[PDB]
Amino acid sequence: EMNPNVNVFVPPRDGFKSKLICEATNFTPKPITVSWLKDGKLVESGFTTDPVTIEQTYKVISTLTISEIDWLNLNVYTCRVDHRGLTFLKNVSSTCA
Amino acid sequence: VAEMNPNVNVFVPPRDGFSGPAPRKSKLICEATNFTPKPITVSWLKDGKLVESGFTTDPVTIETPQTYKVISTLTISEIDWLNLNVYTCRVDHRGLTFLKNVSSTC
Amino acid sequence: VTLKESGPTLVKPTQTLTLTCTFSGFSLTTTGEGVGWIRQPPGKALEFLAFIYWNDAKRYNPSLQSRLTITKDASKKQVVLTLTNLDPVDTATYYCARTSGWDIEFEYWGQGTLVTVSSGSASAPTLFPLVSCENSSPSSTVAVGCLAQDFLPDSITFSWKYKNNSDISSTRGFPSVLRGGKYAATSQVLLPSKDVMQGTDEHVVCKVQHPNGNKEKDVPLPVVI
Amino acid sequence: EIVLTQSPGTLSLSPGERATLSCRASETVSNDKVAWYQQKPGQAPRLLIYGASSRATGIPDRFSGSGSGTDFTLSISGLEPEDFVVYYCQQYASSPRTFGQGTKVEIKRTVAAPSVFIFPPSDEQLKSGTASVVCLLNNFYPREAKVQWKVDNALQSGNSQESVTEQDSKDSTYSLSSTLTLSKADYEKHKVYACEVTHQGLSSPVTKSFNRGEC
Ligand SMILES: *[C@@H]1O[C@H](CO)[C@@H](O[C@@H]2O[C@H](CO)[C@@H](O)[C@H](O)[C@H]2NC(C)=O)[C@H](O)[C@H]1NC(C)=O
Repeated sequence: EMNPNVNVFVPPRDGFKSKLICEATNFTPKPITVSWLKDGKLVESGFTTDPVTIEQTYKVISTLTISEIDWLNLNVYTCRVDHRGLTFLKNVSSTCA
Repeated sequence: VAEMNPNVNVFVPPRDGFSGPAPRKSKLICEATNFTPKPITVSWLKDGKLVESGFTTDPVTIETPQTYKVISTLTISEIDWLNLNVYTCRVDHRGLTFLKNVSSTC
Repeated sequence: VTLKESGPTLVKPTQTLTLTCTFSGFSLTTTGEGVGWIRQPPGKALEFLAFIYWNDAKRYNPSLQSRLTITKDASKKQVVLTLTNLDPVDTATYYCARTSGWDIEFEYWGQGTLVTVSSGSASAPTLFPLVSCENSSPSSTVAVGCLAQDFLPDSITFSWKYKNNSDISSTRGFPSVLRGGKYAATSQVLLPSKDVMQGTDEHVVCKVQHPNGNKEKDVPLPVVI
Repeated sequence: EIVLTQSPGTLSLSPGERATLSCRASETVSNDKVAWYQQKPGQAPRLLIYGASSRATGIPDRFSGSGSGTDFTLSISGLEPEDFVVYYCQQYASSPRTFGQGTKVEIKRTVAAPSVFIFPPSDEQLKSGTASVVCLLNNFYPREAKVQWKVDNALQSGNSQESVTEQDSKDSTYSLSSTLTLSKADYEKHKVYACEVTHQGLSSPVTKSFNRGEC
């Protein structure tokens, strides 16, 4: 039982809509739930979860559809990972801001 | 059934995307979507130098013309990123080469 | 002891068919010795036509009586066979053999010759491209063929080459079938999937060596990768 | 008129084993004047035993004949790969003589699933007014197989010739080709063409079909 690593990717500073990828790696067991947040509000649509693949370790990725205007307006996006009763939250923002 | 130029997108970590024991490391994601036919070649370039290690390319999977997607991951070092190094994703499709340049400069 | 046959390779229906059985090394003087004709249609068994003994003694089949004639010429040492009322269903290869006594029947056989009875003419073969429409099942390898049609007589050899004039070992040869007065045959070739997802060659050439023309059409590969 | 019937038509034996060929006559043969012949495809038939009991020159002693009257059996010891050919029994006491149907012996092998491929007619061939749809079966065993054509849920009949190849020298398998012939006008009146293949080694029938205009 190892805590999953949470990493959130951001679009390039010099331009690219785009997608947000949250990756959980080196986690056990295989079942895991990944969700997305927008400014502390639950997201009901616009996100998909790819099937878990084998890298024993497993890898799971998620895709969230975002717009260029909303992302660059300093909106807060958080990837929520639930594993073995533990919740992990990662916050990202614009680097050039 | 159709011929479409692949779209090249590069994902980079944020300012707080580095963790672990020093030196910290991260990953780069280059994904091509809505391309046809299925075969496609993905390569990684670092300041004009070909990268021959530290990269893993996922098998091509299916996402009306048939569509496919490919995901590639390259491990990078924090020190190299801080030196304003430019990473280029090389995509080869039906003899056509598409290059995308990304950097930490604002 | 050996025998050799000879005759026309193409005869029209309702005509006169003549064949000659050439033998050398013995004479039809001793008793028991005789010559007989045996034919075999493709896919069927042997059929007995007639047999002739010495002293100008000949025997005929009641099923084909009053339709065949047996004549011998000791000067040329070859039996002459005449066939009338030719029918397409009677097409077969005719063989002659020598009987060395009363118990040893048909001890030595010759080589025979194919006598095709078709109302059509010996036209050049026609090739047609064949592209596989298989989907949702790549399987082990892909299949591509070549449809040689409208050829007569049936004598075709198949060879497969790549765009760069390479060598392919197919060995897949289907026998010809009589359909509408003409022989039709199909030929295919198996190629590895890895080679398809590699060289830019998107087609291969189909080659047939028939004595009516040296045409060679190319079949385009579907390409999967 | 002496009718000779041989059964079974096709038998599967293994190298080194014993093979018994049966020859049935419609009536008694005087003096037991029955002979056996060996024929290989492509080459010419060769005599093996005359009079059902005396071998000929250049014939191995492993071939033995027995029986008399209306029952004759051919026994061969030490079966060889080159001996997998068609054999005919013939009697020369009739005058005129008659020949039997003949029996074919094949090498016994395991059941292998066949591969089914269908090639739609080419555009150039359609311009000639004739459309040819093929159904290819490769690497299957035994030779017995059923190939049925089904177009628009209507089963076709009386329009398939069917061509089958010989046993492979190195693979010991069989292959056959089925060709579908129909008028050009009738071809444009049908959308989906499919051939059904049934095999002993397949739990369920496998059907392949294509859509007009997509190939
Ligand atoms: C003609 O081109 C083909 C390409 O489809 C060549 O086939 C390749 O070369 C090797 C060596 O001959 C073959 O064994 C393989 O089938 C192909 N290579 C790979 C990696 O798949 C073929 O060799 C060429 N012909 C000649 C004479 O060079």
